[PDB]
Amino acid sequence: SDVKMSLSLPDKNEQVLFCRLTDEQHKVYQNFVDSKEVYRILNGEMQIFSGLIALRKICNHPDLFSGEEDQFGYWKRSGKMIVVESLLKIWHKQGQRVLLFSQSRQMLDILEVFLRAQKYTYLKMDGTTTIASRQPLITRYNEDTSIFVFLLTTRVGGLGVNLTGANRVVIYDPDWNPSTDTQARERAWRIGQKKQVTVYRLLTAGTIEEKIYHRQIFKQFLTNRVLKDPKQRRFFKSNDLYELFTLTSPDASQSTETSAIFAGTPLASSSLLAKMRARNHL
Amino acid sequence: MLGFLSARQTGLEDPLRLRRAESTRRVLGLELNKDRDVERIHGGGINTLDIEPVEGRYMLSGGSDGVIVLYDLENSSRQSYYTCKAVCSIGRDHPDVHRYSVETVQWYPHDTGMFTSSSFDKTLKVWDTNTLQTADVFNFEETVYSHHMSPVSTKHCLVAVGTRGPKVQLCDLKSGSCSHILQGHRQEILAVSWSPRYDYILATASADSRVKLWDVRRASGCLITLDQHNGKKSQAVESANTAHNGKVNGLCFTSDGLHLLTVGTDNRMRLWNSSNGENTLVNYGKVCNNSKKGLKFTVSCGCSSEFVFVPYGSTIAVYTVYSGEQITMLKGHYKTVDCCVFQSNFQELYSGSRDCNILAWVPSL
Repeated sequence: SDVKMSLSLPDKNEQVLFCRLTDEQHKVYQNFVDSKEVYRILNGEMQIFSGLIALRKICNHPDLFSGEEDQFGYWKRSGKMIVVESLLKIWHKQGQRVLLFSQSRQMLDILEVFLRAQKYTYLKMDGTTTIASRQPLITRYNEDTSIFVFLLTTRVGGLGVNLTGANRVVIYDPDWNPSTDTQARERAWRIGQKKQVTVYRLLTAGTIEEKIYHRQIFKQFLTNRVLKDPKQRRFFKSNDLYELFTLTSPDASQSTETSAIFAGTPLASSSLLAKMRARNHL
Repeated sequence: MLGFLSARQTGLEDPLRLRRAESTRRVLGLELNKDRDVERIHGGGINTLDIEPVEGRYMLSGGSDGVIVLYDLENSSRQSYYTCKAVCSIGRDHPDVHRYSVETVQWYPHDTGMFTSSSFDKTLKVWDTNTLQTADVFNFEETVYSHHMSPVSTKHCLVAVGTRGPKVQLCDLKSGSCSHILQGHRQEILAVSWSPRYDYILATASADSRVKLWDVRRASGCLITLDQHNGKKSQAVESANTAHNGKVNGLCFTSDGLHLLTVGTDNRMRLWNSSNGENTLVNYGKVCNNSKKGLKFTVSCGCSSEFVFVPYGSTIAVYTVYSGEQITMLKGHYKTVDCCVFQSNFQELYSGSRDCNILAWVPSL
């Protein structure tokens, strides 16, 4: 903000798409949130962490949790993959270049198989690639235009690997850390970025992913309150933010939970005493 | 005295000569003035006294009964006999009065409008003298033995607080941060004293027989650990480098801040080079203290030779700092003397004691 006038910065826009669950995916999610496993989680007899991983897998794609046109990872069975279909098609018709981010490497491979089912040229870099060959791939993506979509997880590579030739970026699934998603969006939009970059975060409304995004915003708010300004308008509820084993998918009659929450948008011993009493009345 | 007056009048001697010599003579002639009294207000023993640094008119006093008394030390009556009346008092009915013994009380340096006081109720309260109300309270996890504000720092307004914890708490009265801790002691810190010379030098004495000098700016521990022997008994520093052979319950920088006086429950007082912590090997004889808490003792200021007034049982032992020669013992109390404070303007002493009295010692003639 203060140093902006010294260096240039292209404008950045960002949207949070709320992707409805497919009916089979919705049934699987509801069966899991009604199955005895989440009941044992609520009893504390089992680790809640496995249930979290399971629901994140469900919202990514049922084939992860469950395990022609019926092969592994068919994109028609998860709504987020429907939106990725639409966005990838439109962006390819626009001639832009895409970064495809996802925290899960298994769903990253599912997305690869999906891209192969389509005719999009692409390049993948993840943790399985050798580090000594990471720099070439990035360069080959950045120098030409004959590669369309580059596949990442949010946490691979050195911090801020130079992916500049990309124009659009989609974060397939939110993470618990706000910083990894902020780094994901920052990686495309760095110094020396030629064109306006936009980030699309893919969420499933009423699911675990919406609560992951809510936690991400809450942590970001905490960091901002500590680091830039304490006075801050309060957004959240203690019980709603922490309870994250329910399913209330919107029917479009009522607005989504995020929009409902974001509905509005030497000292002379007298200065010393004045400051002490000021701080104490608060 | 007539030779001194003539030498001042004729310019043979600097007037500094007459000031320092006559002040020294008055201190040597210091004696219990029954021609002056301090109004008895404490129901318990006085643990601490503090005369304000500017104008030296008002004095604070904190008792074991948890009350604070604010006295006027000026003879506002026209008689030669007067009682130092109690101007104000945090009594048993004040809503902010300390629940337990007030162990230390200190005027805010640079101005008389604020003073801070610490107690065994695990609080350091900051009081506005004018309203006589607390402006801030610093709660600590364990009982406070001593607090001290730097008499010299125009920049920082930290209060060094020594409690039973092994850590020294630094509380910033400028916007409130009581998180900073100086770690390196192993037992209760019984005394803390900022150097009058350096804004950021703090000497802390603890029941682990060690005195450490810290540079509170520094992030790497104590500058120096006082050593009785200076290297004759040298060991990898894990248990050696003790300032005393018992608990060190009292600290006092000399007037210029170039030396440090520490008194410990080994019945010794030692004088240390405050720059390199080297023992000066001043003898002082045997200085009887068996105090289980901090022992507040003072030095003289603005005399030809510096003096130290140390509580010696029920008496106040007066010694020459740089030679160790015991000048005298001021004997007027009935129980152990806990604190003495020096009025440098007139070479007067005030001593509190467990007999719930504050005795003024004035120079005779």
